[PDB]
Amino acid sequence: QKTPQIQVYSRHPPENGKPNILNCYVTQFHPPHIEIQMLKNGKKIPKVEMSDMSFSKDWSFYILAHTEFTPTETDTYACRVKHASMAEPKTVYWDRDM
Amino acid sequence: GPHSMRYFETAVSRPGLEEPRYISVGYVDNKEFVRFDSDAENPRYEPRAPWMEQEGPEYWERETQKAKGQEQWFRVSLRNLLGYYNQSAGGSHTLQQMSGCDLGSDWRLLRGYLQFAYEGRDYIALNEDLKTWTAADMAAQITRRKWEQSGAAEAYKAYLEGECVEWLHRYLKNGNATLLRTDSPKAHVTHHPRSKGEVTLRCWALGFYPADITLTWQLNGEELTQDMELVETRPAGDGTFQKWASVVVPLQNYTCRVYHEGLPEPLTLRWEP
Amino acid sequence: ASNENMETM
Repeated sequence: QKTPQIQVYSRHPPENGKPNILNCYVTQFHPPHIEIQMLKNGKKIPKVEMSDMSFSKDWSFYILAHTEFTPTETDTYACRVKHASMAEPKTVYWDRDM
Repeated sequence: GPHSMRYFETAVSRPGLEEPRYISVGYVDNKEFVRFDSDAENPRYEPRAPWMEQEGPEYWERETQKAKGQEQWFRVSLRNLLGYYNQSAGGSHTLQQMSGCDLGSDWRLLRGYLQFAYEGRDYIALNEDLKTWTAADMAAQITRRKWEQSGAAEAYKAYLEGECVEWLHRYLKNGNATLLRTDSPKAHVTHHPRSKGEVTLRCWALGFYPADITLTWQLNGEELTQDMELVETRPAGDGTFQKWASVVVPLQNYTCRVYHEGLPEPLTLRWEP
Repeated sequence: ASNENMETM
């Protein structure tokens, strides 16, 4: 087992009111079985696209999850990951400056 | 090796079922060009690169027929690995395979690869000589012995030196301009206040291809190793990549250097108003 | 073109 690394970030530089893509890049995990959820204000986003199953030269898996979003000043975004390697899910918040 | 071809294959055992989930992904110079997935509505090898679309229905039928044999191979090998490791059917297990070839500067075989992993760890790999094996631990010795005793490596050697080199030559011809293709990064510097008498300056690199890049920081022309924080290269999801590097610095007089194979020359950047 | 494995593990 390898614990998943997560990066949460927009496809394009964010601008309040401009449609964009919010990404959740999950890497360095083994076994391939993973549960990825993207959240807005602590609520599950239903429309989340997953990239197909791929693995790196070190045998660990990676997957890009993304959703369409229009950033605002107040809305919060997060990505929550459930994996066998972790006792509890790991949540990463989107920071517009990262 | 300047050019390469690999097949990344995974079999995940499904508890309750006789059949595991099988996924095979082909790469040319680390760019995905074909894919098979037994979980599909119509399980078949499919083009994953535009330049592959020129291949006829006899090609896909043949490749799909191979994936069917691989599916059975991994199904049995998974069953046998339970014995070597004293595991039960009730759980899920992962068998992975990476194989293919590297071509030299002369386009001839540089070396062939054949590696196996069980549960995310090295299990057995074919040596560069293409006749001897490296077993990872004691359990892997049972397979190594069964493979030496059957002379299994010969059959792999032939694919690696023949078909592998042959098809790689074809795919490089058919794939022409997309292999050498590049995208220059679009660099910008953001300003964020950190504490008292300090600021964080972030240098972004966006919209670049391939993923290889180098971002650095300088103060009066001098390099900063440990005192600089960065993110790992991440896909934008549009085919391009992103990366950033930041320095926590006390309140211009700070430069950033962007290095990408797509640039006519390196890029040097600094804070705006 | 992919390869077909020989002897099982």
